[PDB]
Amino acid sequence: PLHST
Amino acid sequence: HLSDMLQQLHSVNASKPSERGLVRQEEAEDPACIPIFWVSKWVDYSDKYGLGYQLCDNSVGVLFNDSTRLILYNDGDSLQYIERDGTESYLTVSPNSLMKKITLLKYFRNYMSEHLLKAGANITPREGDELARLPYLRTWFRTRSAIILHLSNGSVQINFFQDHTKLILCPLMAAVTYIDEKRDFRTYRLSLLEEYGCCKELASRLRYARTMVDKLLSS
Ligand SMILES: [Cl-]
Ligand SMILES: [Cl-]
Repeated sequence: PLHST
Repeated sequence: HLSDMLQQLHSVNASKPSERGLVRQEEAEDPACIPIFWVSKWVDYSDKYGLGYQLCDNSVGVLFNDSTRLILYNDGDSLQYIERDGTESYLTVSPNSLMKKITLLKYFRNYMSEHLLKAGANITPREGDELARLPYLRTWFRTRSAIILHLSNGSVQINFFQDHTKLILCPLMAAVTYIDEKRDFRTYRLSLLEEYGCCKELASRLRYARTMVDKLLSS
């Protein structure tokens, strides 16, 4: 999954 | 509030705030317009479930793929469910119909705690009414350059991928908060940016913001 830093 | 935000952005950008003989960006600062809420963490699992996120008060939420939202307050028990048509219900973790979504929210919760930094962790949020309801995520999208997050209180947040800069646009105060590459932050009134100007970087991000608000309105 893509995600914030 | 998107239409208001579009008007405010049109106004600041038409003033060409970086095309000035002497930009005095600092004179446009107004720390009292710092937001109460912004998105501190997010997880895009839209392949399967949706977008999980944390707000700066440490509450969490999920915008599911079926366009419903479940929010968990920082008290750890209180829930608000928002249907696709906007209908709100107030519940507690402590109905069977929401067990699956509650479980998904907890897993997003855990992932954000396990892996991610809190954006704006060093910023003191504005104090408002301790008893007010939380805003929730209305919609979001990803572009080449940023993720765009639109909250139900009208705020629009744009987090830029390349340099980790972030814009939080607050149309009720016609203000913008900018978090720079060094994690320093400033809040500006858009009208004061018209008066005093701003650097090319911020000007570029404000043009980009107007493009994003148009995309939100088109969606
Ligand atoms: Cl400009
Ligand atoms: Cl400031």
